[PDB]
Amino acid sequence: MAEDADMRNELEEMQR
Amino acid sequence: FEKMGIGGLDKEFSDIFRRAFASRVFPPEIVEHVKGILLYGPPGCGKTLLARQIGKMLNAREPKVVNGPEILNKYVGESEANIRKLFADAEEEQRRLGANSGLHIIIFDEIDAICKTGVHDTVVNQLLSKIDGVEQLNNILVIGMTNRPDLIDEALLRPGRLEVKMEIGLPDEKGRLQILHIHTARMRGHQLLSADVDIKELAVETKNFSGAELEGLVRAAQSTAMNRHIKASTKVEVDMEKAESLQVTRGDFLASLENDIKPAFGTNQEDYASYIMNGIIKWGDPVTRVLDDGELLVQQTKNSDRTPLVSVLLEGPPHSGKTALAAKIAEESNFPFIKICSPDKMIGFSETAKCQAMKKIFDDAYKSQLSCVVVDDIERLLDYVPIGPRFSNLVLQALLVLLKKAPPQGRKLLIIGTTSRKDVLQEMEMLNAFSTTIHVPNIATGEQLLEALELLGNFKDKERTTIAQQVKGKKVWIGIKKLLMLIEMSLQMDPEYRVRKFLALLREEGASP
Amino acid sequence: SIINPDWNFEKMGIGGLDKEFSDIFRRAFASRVFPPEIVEQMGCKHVKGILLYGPPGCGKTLLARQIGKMLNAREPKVVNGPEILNKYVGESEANIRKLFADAEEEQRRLGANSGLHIIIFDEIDAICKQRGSMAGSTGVHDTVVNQLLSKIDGVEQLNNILVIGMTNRPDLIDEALLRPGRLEVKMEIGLPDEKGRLQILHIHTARMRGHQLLSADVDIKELAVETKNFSGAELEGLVRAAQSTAMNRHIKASTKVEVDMEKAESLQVTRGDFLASLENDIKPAFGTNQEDYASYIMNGIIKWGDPVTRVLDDGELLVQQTKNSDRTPLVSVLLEGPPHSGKTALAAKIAEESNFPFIKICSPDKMIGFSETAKCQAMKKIFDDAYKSQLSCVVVDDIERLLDYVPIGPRFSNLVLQALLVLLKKAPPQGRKLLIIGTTSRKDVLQEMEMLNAFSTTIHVPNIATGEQLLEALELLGNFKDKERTTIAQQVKGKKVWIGIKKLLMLIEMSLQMDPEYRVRKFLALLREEGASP
Ligand SMILES: Nc1ncnc2c1ncn2[C@@H]1O[C@H](COP(=O)(O)OP(=O)(O)OP(=O)(O)O)[C@@H](O)[C@H]1O
Ligand SMILES: Nc1ncnc2c1ncn2[C@@H]1O[C@H](COP(=O)(O)OP(=O)(O)OP(=O)(O)O)[C@@H](O)[C@H]1O
Ligand SMILES: Nc1ncnc2c1ncn2[C@@H]1O[C@H](COP(=O)(O)OP(=O)(O)OP(=O)(O)O)[C@@H](O)[C@H]1O
Ligand SMILES: Nc1ncnc2c1ncn2[C@@H]1O[C@H](COP(=O)(O)OP(=O)(O)OP(=O)(O)O)[C@@H](O)[C@H]1O
Repeated sequence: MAEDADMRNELEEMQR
Repeated sequence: FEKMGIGGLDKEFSDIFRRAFASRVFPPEIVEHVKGILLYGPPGCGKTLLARQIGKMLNAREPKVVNGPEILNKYVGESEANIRKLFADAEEEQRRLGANSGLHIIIFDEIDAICKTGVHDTVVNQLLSKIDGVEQLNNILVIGMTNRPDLIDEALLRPGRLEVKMEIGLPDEKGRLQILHIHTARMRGHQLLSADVDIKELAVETKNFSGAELEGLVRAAQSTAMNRHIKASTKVEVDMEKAESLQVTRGDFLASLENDIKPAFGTNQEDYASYIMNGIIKWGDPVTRVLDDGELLVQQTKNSDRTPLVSVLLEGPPHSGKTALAAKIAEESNFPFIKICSPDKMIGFSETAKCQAMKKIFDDAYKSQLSCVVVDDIERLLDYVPIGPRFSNLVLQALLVLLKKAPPQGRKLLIIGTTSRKDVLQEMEMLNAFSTTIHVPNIATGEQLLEALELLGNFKDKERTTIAQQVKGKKVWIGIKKLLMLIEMSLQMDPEYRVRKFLALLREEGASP
Repeated sequence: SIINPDWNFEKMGIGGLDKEFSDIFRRAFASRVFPPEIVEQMGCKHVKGILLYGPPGCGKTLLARQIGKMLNAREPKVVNGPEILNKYVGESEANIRKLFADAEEEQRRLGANSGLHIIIFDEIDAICKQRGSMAGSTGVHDTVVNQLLSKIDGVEQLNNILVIGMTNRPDLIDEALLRPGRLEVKMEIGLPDEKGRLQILHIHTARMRGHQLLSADVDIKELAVETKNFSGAELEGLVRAAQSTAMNRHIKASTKVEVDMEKAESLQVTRGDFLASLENDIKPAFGTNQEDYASYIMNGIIKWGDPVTRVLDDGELLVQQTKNSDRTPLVSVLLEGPPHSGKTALAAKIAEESNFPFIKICSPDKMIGFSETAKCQAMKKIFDDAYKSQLSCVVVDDIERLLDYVPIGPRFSNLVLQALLVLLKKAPPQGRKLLIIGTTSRKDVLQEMEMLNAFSTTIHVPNIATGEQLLEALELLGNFKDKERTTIAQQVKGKKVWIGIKKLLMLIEMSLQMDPEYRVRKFLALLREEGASP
């Protein structure tokens, strides 16, 4: 088998 | 329990009243509680009605309801602080009035949204601690509803937090009848419903429906009736003169059922009837002989103790009607399980797919008590070509093995195979596997042909006389399927040319065995 | 009333949607028009949602905005795509709730006799997708869906709102939203027909007619006949292109833009502009289902002898039989003859002359480099499409090239052969009729494979045999003068010939390259050299 490729990410912000 | 307006869930409410409020209604001295409920099911089954009526029936304070994920906030410590504001009154009453405290009901709608990363895990932990923590409460009830029960956190379902788990399902015919009665009582009371409408037919027809869909169907019927007194194109109108007299006929319900609402579930397709289209017409003795042999084989299979498995092969030339007679025998067998294996359902498959399909059919057959299976077009199943020749050996070996494997103890199986090439099968050494054989012949003489034409009734007397003059004094060799094809080809031309064309085609097809 | 008292269907400007709008009005607006007393007596609830969907450029947004215009109510609220998403946690749901806050306040204040509120969602699939089946990276989308579901129909009851939504891919929407009480009326918009095309064109030509800026040679009926598979947007673009072409005559450029003035007061749009734009500017996005018959028939058909007519007659007869028969819902026929005889063109002509709703041709020209499984899949797809229609016709040409036959060994693909046999044997669903026409050039090979008996009938397509037929063909083509024809006749008329028409055209073209004094001799030499045959 072939190992799953690399992937991007999304990000979320938080206030204080 | 129909007063609340929900039908088909009386038994669920009986279970509710047993498992929830028995301790609260039972005399306190002998007692000297449950604080979690989770309702799940497909959409539109009345969970919200259940929650609302549960809140109303008990003599307690007004329930508090949170609509979805309102708790989440952008700032730190607010999401968890929002949860602690819900239990303040409960804590106050527990600390002040002790045991003699009123019941508190909390309703969570779409609870899967907030139970299932800093915010969500903290919210779940705060809820878990508040429901079951160091301080123990005995006057709080929390209700949640879900449509996707498999997305809820496991830790929330343990005993002591969420105890009463309930499923709402699609109502059966009596529940549907109750729902239709509930939604049609208002119309019936005021005599706005026509006398031709029968609720029982509607209940029988509306299969796989839910309550919301039934109410929508009723609404569609009302709209169909109402539009009769509405005018458009130039301006919107109410009529009034005829609108005052509005009756809901059966045609409105039928039309609403055709298009406006749909069950939204799958359908089943049947193919067996396709294997006999023109029926069986007796044009001679051989058909009766074949049917008698089939009956003998069926009876032998039924009443045999040490021969539970029996096999047969049907022989004949092409266009002779072999599959039709096999299907007729199978139908007359009157066995609980009957199936037909055909290559029409397997186009473009490889050997492995065909083997798996055949094995699945036989596996299904093995489960019953007495079964019958028919396989037709063997040469097409193990695709064969005279050049080389070439064929699939895997399917041949699978058939050879399956032809002599007995079913589990005490069960019966019958197998009927059809083919038009017997020498090939004899060469493959498979003709021995079968127990017996039967032969399906063609039409041999002209008297049988005339009888067949009489049964079909395509020609009148004048042309039949000439046909008898021509054919009666000679031997013929023709099938029935090809005969029908020839008749249909001949019928196309004008009435003058029909007989000559028909006999020309017959002379073209003439041959001898 | 709930309807603006100044209203009419004509001023809306919707061409081809007559049944759909009537159904929408019937199923969504009957309750609010009738007197309240009878509605209360019936005790029914009002609809709260509509779902429009269809292919691009068919009129969903136009319909929605016209509906918004038709009602007397507060100005509708529009959500332009995914303009609700935010990066701070918990702020999308606040945006969602801000939409319903006003309606909730008004309902709470006034009870059951309050006004109506309309909210329009465009590209709804962007925000509403299945909660379970989505990128499991952030939980914003699922919370948005849950908030919307709770707000539309929650524990608290809101009954003075109507929500409209339009999309291009209905399937992706989560099922829990498409149930009665949230969105039950689900309409479909599709490509119009000839009557709808005429209505749309008349709608878009009215102002030009009113001010006398349209020529009298323009015939809208012929235009509607020609524009097959066009949609509303394309029908408007055609008019725009024609107007631009008409306008461009008065502007002179390539150094400075001058727009005349004297002749700019006598402008008109003729039919030449429409004819030019139909062929140079606008092409239908939907691929023409009509077969490109011009490719298969490239030089027409000429009656060089009797057999042609006979062949056509046979085909006609067969068509009749498959149209007026119930005992035999399936018919087959095979056309066979020597190479270069014109079997494909005759088969295409026979298929075209019929008026069946569905007609397709399966050729190996598209399956180049394909495996033996791709060919089976393609044939299965074509036959599956054929099964749908009530009356279907299919043409399978170049059967020997579809099986990869080579006489050395020989070699061929067996899977395709078996699939073809099974397809030929079976019948369509109940109450439907199918016709199949096959073409081949090697009949003995098919006989060896034992498939010649699967067909029902055969038709023979011979080639030129006598010199009279050759002279007739030359006369029909008209490539040689009378003087050359006399010389050619003086030799050919004596004996017989054996040549196909396609080869005849090739020979004529090769011959015409010589100088005028040599062309006849070249033609005769070629005919004598290559003509050695029965
Ligand atoms: N079993 C039922 N008996 C009577 N009415 C029903 C029933 N099921 C649904 N209805 C009708 O449907 C509406 C009630 O839907 P309700 O909000 O209770 O469903 P639900 O299961 O909570 O929905 P969802 O999971 O989609 O939020 C009312 O119109 C009620 O008349
Ligand atoms: N006595 C009969 N026996 C069999 N079929 C009959 C009879 N009378 C009418 N028929 C009709 O004739 C047709 C028989 O064709 P069928 O498909 O059974 O032939 P087949 O021999 O299996 O075909 P093939 O060898 O071409 O695959 C069916 O329409 C059947 O209804
Ligand atoms: N049936 C029609 N009658 C009249 N004009 C039409 C019709 N359909 C389309 N048009 C014209 O085409 C223009 C573009 O169509 P419209 O904006 O309604 O398409 P849409 O279906 O909402 O688009 P899409 O699916 O591509 O997002 C409309 O503004 C109108 O000018
Ligand atoms: N009377 C005619 N009948 C048939 N084709 C004709 C006739 N007159 C001209 N033609 C042209 O001759 C050609 C014959 O068609 P086509 O080239 O497909 O023949 P074919 O015999 O199927 O070819 P092939 O030998 O390459 O398999 C087409 O261009 C057709 O337009």
